[PDB]
This record gives sequence, C-alpha cells and structure tokens, in this order.
Amino acid sequence: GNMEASEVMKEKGNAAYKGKQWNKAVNFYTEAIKLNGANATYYCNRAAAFLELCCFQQAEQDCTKAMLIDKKNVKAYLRRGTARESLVRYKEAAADFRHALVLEPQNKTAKVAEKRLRKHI
Amino acid sequence: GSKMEEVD
Repeated sequence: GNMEASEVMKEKGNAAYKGKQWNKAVNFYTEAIKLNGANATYYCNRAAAFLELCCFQQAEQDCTKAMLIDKKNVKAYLRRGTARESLVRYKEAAADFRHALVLEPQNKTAKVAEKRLRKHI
Repeated sequence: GSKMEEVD
C-alpha cells in the first residue's frame, strides 16, 4: 500500500542523497511525505537535502514539521540550527543546538556549533 | 551519535 510505498520512496531518497543527487532526493522525499505525512524522519531527511541546495527556509519549515510529529528528533534541531546559523540568526540557532544537547548530551555537532556561535552571541 | 550529514 501507500504506507509501504512511502518507505520505498524514503529509501530512494536516501540513495539519491548519498550520491549527491539533491533534487532527486527532495523529490523522492516529497513523494514519501505525500504517501505518509506522519513520519518525522521523512521531513528531517528532506531538510538535509534542502540544506545542501541552500534552501534554508524550506529546510527550517521541514525541521519544524518534524518536531511537531516528534519532539525528540535530534537531527531536526541540528538541521534547523544549521539553517538558522546560515541565515545569521545566531540566537535562534543556539537555542536549537542547545536543545539537541538536551536530547543527546554527547552530540558532537551541537558542541562544535555552540563554541563557534559563542563569539557571535 | 546523530551524524547530521547522514539521512535516516
């Protein structure tokens, strides 16, 4: 059914993403989401493809939807954080990088980011 | 560890 097709589309997205086919990835993930709109990982993955395209607003909206579906999605915070730091919104980035560390204390990406953001906040 | 460069 569509539930099963959705995971197939996700997996095709992941292959596209791994080969740097960023638009193809976006398009697979869009279809994944159209078939199953209640999966935080599908949105979080699409954010990642958008980040690579410099589509930062779209990445943010997607990380923001991923958190609605699942508050504990670590990568949604890391990725929204990155898009914000890219859009020079350093206060908002730090909040997200801080929250990722609340969920995943050892997270190396959030700790590197906090240190870099310190000298802008 | 969540590696932000990896999709899931």
